[PDB]
Amino acid sequence: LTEGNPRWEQTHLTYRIENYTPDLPRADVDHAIEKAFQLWSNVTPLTFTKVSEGQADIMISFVRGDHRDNSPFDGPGGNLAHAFQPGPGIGGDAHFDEDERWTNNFREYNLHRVAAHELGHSLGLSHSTDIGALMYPSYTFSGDVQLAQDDIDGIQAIYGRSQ
Ligand SMILES: CCOC(=O)[C@H](C)NC(=O)[C@H](CC(C)C)NC(=O)[C@@H](CC(=O)NO)CC(C)C
Ligand SMILES: [Ca+2]
Ligand SMILES: [Ca+2]
Ligand SMILES: [Sm+3]
Ligand SMILES: [Zn+2]
Ligand SMILES: [Zn+2]
Repeated sequence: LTEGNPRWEQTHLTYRIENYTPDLPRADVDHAIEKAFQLWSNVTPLTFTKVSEGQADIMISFVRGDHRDNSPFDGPGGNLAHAFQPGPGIGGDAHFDEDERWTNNFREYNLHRVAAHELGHSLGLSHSTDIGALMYPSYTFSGDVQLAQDDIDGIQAIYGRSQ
C-alpha cells in the first residue's frame, strides 16, 4: 500500500476482446487493439497475451447506453470510451461506445487511437495536460498514433523502463 495510482504487480498480463464492433471487419479490430498494446509494451517490461476464452486481466467490449456500470454511454459524440484502473474483477477493463462510428483511417473516430488512450488507464495512468500526449482527455488524431514523452515518462514512473 503506497500512494499514487493502483498498478498491476504482475508483469505478464492477458487480455480478451469479448465482443466485436460491426463498424469494422474483425481483423481491423484485432489489429487496432494489438497495436495499442504494443505501444505501451515497447517502453516497459510489460507483455500482453491475447486469450479467446476465460477470464483475462483486461476485458474489452463494445457497449451502448447503460451497461451495468455507473457511467452509461451517451450515443454518438460526447464520451467515446472509458476504462477502469488496475485491480481484480472489472479492474483494467475497457468499454467502447458502440454508438460511435469506429474507423481504421483518419476519419472520426479511429479505434486504434482511442484504444491506446484507454489502455493507458487500464495500466494505471491518469490524464495528461500535454495536448500532444495520448493521455490528453479529449480526442485528437494527428495522422499517426505514438507515445509523447509525457506518456513515456508516466508509464515508466510506474513500471520502469524496458531492455
Ligand atoms: C474535442 C472534444 O470532443 C471530441 O472530439 C469527442 C466527441 N469527445 C471526446 O474527446 C471526449 C471529450 C469530453 C470533453 C467529453 N473525451 C473522451 O471521450 C475521452 C474519455 C476518457 O477519458 N476515456 O478514458 C476518450 C479519449 C478519446 C480522449
Ligand atoms: Ca480485470
Ligand atoms: Ca458517445
Ligand atoms: Sm458503431
Ligand atoms: Zn462502462
Ligand atoms: Zn481518459
